[PDB]
Amino acid sequence: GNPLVYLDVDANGKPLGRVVLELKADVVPKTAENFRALCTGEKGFGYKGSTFHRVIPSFMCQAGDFTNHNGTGGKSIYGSRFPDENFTLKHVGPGVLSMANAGPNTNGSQFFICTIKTDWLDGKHVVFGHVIEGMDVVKKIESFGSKSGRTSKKIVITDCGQLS
Ligand SMILES: CSc1ccccc1[C@H]1CCCN1C(=O)CNC(=O)NCc1ccc(N)cc1
Repeated sequence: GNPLVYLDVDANGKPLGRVVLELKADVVPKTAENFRALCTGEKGFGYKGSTFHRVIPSFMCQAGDFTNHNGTGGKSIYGSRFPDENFTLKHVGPGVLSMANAGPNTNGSQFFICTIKTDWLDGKHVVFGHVIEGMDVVKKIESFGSKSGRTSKKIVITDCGQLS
């Protein structure tokens, strides 16, 4: 079946809790596999110890830049970038997990979790999963954001991996 992966999140060193995600490998196997491997760190690099660098309330929480820590970096398990796999899943509501990008066919490692229906991103960002458990943790992260994206606390993925 589809992989389940987790992110354990801290804010200013204080544990917020765990987010569990289903990766829709049945629909986007290449994109799901990239995220899964970056969660386990099995290639020698990954999300562990990286941060949520842009958080905008009533929009999304963005993370995954483990190279530059500012939204300019990250890489995939395939190379620096890989193509948009398909746009079959939509941004249907809160909890949707989607690839951040810098235009068509520039997927790397950066991702976001939506806190509302962001239907205007349909066809532009590849949706590849959703939150199974821990929307309360997501809502906490959201609360530390601002209109500009700057966080008022340092939000760290302290651990991550695969559950099944
Ligand atoms: C103000 S944030 C924003 C605004 C309009 C549309 C999209 C967004 C944010 C959250 C939804 C995801 N997103 C972006 O992807 C904005 N782009 C980037 O942050 N690009 C930086 C970047 C991303 C991926 C890669 N591989 C390299 C650089």
